[PDB]
Amino acid sequence: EPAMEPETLEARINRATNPLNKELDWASINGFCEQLNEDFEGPPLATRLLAHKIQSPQEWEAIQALTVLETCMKSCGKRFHDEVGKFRFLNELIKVVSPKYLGSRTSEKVKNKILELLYSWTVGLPEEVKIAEAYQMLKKQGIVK
Amino acid sequence: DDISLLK
Repeated sequence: EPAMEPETLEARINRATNPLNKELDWASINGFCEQLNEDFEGPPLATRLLAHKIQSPQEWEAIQALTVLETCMKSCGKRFHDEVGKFRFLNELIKVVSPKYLGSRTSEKVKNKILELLYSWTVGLPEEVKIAEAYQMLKKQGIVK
Repeated sequence: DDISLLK
């Protein structure tokens, strides 16, 4: 239903990560990050949707979703940074890179992208201590070189 | 709120 309303985060992310896209749809990607900051429940819904798309068996779907995540985090909004900086969301990324879960069934391209993003946040947003906690654990388990 | 880290 919400996917039938072009302005909803659901409809936006379905376009921004559509497996049929021949190339990155920056219009939909930036539109998603923008719509994200319109409502108080926007950020929480965004991470919920992103987490699912990122765990998709269809690589191109997961890759575009990671591009959306990377792009929105690059925006200077505190609310979204804080939502991604919660284990509620970080655990979903851990499941993708961890061999104990989806790691053994996820491409190297996707897993590497997640690790690169996590690292960039540990450097650029040091105040999101939970992100650093998650990253350090991954390096302790041998996930991160 | 939030949950615990997944080990």
